[PDB]
Amino acid sequence: LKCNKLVPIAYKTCPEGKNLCYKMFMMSDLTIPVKRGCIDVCPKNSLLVKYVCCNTDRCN
Repeated sequence: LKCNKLVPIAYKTCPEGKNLCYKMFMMSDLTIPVKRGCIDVCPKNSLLVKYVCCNTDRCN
């Protein structure tokens, strides 16, 4: 399971223990993400940034 990194022009493999992909977006530039990587558990979303998980490749 590989996903894109901070910069969507290149992707790598999701770290050990984390087979899930996650992507966070700030309230401001909701059109352009703030965080993009992999995680293990799906994180709690806030009223500031929204978190999105994905089990697909090159998702985030």
